[PDB]
Amino acid sequence: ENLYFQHMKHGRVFIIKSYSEDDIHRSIKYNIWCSTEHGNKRLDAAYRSMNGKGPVYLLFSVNGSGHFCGVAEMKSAVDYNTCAGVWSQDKWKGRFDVRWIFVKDVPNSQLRHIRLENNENKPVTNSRDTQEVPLEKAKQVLKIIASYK
Repeated sequence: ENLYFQHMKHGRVFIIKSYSEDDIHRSIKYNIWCSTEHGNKRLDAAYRSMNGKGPVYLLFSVNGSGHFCGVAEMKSAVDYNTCAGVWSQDKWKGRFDVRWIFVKDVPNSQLRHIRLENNENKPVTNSRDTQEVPLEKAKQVLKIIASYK
């Protein structure tokens, strides 16, 4: 048995949807990310209120790819005044640190049965960028990602 993810009552988990394979590569290389203005605010608020008592996990997926491409932990608050033009969208304003945990493709078929009660019971695979995942469903997603081969 694998009971690791069942025993943890803190932590928050968000879906990250990227249009750009380049941005994913840059994020893995440099352990940084940036979302939209409203996405950055949502993640910043979550990281800050955690105050280090548990992780903020990011579940990454490229729009249209049909799979998740990995998992990272948020590792800093959002710095909103950084060098412009480092990403796909040249307007994107800001940067936060991440630490990539798992880099592997996980097909949407492995995950489409998990549904989000905070997003109209839609499959977790049909989420938009910075959709939060309820912790009890996030445990199920993380276990599937960690045991897929």
